[PDB]
Amino acid sequence: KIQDSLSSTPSALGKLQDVVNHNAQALNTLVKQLSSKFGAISSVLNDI
Amino acid sequence: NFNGLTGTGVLTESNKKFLPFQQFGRDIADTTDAVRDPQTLEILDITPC
Repeated sequence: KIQDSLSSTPSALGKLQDVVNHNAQALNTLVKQLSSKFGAISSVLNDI
Repeated sequence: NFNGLTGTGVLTESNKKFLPFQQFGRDIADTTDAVRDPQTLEILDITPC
């Protein structure tokens, strides 16, 4: 019945999924922060 | 260099469908991704080194 329980319930492996989910949005925010002007004329060094 | 868009990278053929009133393309960085030639009317693609 272990195989049936694993194949039926789709949220049994939730602890392992959070570990890999928390390590993607961190990089996503770290790369999205590059579009902030930080109180400057522009966010592009070449333009400045 | 395209009308004051200094940069560095390779230029390659692109198949993006720009609109007549559109000229530039962007990924999510506020950084240029696709540019259109001034003299000829064809869409280029920019990829870093």
